[PDB]
Amino acid sequence: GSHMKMSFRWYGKKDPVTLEEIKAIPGMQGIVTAVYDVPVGQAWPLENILELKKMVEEAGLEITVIESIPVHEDIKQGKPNRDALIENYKTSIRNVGAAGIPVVCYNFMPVFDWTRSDLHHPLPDGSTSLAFLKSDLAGVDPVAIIENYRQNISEEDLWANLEYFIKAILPTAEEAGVKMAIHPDDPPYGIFGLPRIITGQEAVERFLNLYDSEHNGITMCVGSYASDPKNDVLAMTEYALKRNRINFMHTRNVTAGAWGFQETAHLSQAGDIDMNAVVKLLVDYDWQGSLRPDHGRRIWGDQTKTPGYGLYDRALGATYFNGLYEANMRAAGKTPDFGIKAKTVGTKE
Amino acid sequence: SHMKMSFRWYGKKDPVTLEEIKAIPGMQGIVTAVYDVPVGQAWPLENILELKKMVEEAGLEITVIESIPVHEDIKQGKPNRDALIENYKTSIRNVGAAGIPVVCYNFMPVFDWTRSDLHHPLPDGSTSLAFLKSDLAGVDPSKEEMKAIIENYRQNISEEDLWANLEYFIKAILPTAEEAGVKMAIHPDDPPYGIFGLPRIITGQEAVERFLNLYDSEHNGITMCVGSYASDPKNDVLAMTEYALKRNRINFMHTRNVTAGAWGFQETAHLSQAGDIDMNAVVKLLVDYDWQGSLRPDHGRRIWGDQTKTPGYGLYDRALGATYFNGLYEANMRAAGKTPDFGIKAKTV
Ligand SMILES: [Mn+2]
Repeated sequence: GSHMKMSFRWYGKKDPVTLEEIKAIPGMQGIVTAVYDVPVGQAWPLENILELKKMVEEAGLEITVIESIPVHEDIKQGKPNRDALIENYKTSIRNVGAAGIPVVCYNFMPVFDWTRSDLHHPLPDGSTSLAFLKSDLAGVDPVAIIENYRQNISEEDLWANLEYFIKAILPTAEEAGVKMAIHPDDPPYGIFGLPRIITGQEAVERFLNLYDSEHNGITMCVGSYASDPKNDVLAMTEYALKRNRINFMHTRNVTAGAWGFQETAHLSQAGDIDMNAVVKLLVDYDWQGSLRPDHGRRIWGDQTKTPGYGLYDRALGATYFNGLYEANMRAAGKTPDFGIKAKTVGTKE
Repeated sequence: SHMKMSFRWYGKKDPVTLEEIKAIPGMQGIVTAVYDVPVGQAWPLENILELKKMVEEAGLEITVIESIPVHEDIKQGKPNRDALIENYKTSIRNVGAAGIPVVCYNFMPVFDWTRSDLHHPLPDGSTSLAFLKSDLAGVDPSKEEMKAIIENYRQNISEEDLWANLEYFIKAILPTAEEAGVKMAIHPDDPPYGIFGLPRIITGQEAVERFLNLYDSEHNGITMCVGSYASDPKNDVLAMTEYALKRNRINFMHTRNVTAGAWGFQETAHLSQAGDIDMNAVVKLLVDYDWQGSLRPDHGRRIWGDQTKTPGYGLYDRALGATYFNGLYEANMRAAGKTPDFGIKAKTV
């Protein structure tokens, strides 16, 4: 039966936003984080991981998702030395299972993790936000790897590069008891001459099939998939739930059509995603995992640099999912839990 | 069946600005008062228009007026009351004379509310307002004038007197309010039971009916503050809310959360499982009855190093309140078949 742990992203010691503050978000249970002192491709030690955990748990919370044991471009590129990098991935996996963290979250997106044309695009209310202006700048080389991809490696070269990968790590993932969750490409389509393959329903279906197991699931990031209208998140989310292969939810809204795309407040009505439908769906399928609001607007004096990762609107995101998850739970004769063990401290009757 | 999510604003001197109040997803209405005519004297249109103007330019409207204060002398049924009830008559005239459809007021001797502690700690390390009975047991509440206003109430005004003093006031001002199109909504007493041997009468289901009945008319309404009434365990807010809804008698909604006991009470996060009120059931009611007027999340906790010193009127947890209600509303409207709505014209500029 259902079990959704409201979660927040936290970059660790050097985060603008603190655990004190994250904890104050009504219903917050999971911290979604990573090790940041180990170079990409290089293998996370247990101590790095337990350091983060000790901090997070003292704050009165738990790490429920490692967001991103990063994939070395060499691996993505399909270069001969991959196995070396892959064996390191296997260690990091083994190490996270060792810390008791249920899920690992990763992308297979070549040289770029995300693309945004404007980082302060105005919205109909004064708040800024990020957008992808299909017009602006677009159609210019970003000023060796890129040319490699552009020239040689096809999408199906990437499909085989990727299957090699997940075929290498999955048994390790299984023994650690860690659920992999592949993060869609963002935007979910070819740019810059680079290829993207994790982009829609057909790909989620081919990907899961790469290695048929729950240890091999997706991170349903509705705002990424829906950054291309060619995509319908609802049937995608459902297909994926019907199949038991969502291991992580992100839940940011986005407005889109043929013109490009722009991130908006989480509220279904502010963008093109019916967020109620999304969580109603998480409800009826007794989904068990974690959800993060993910990405916000710049509202108020918001001084967090690091892009959509300011506290305020992301917090205003979780409490909206609080209302959505709770109302839908009740509607179905289901009793919602938010992990509150005490209303008060020291008073009581 | 359209509920206009609103938010209280204190005029030009508020550290919370409308730029900020505007940025909360779905926020439409503002809730405000005039703060320069001393109390029982008349409210000049010059003073109200210039607040609407300040509001209407920021994208928001004035949806409801949080308090033209009834003067003590009116409440005490003193002889000089008619002069004061006069000014109050016009106050009602000027407000209708400026589009704003709801005036909210109270009938609570001596105090507008009483707490014992404005930084009581909660389990998540944040602080919130509490009223601890056992901590106000010791206390004995102009400064030398209040003394004998209390004495007057204590000794010479019984509940039934105060009921009669309210009766007068009501049939005095109620025609005026039907003549200006303004709807009166009375706040529950907070706490909803006597303290310091001072009477309170707007305290529960009984009071509601009797009050409603002084003037069986849709302009004679309550502000249904679930939190105020839920501060007494003896009360069933879900029943009281429904009761008042069948009579078309809700002219405003406050949706603050408390946890109560024989011990007193404390304000909590708006979220249900954090307090004692099932907000979902509340808004479900509001929905199931096609209610119309504005809802105001109330009293937020004190989180994220907020410094604003007014009661529970920082921006943050009040804002986290509102978008929790967005989610609770939306999810309920769809669970019915109705379609929700927020301030929302353009997704993008
Ligand atoms: Mn209130």
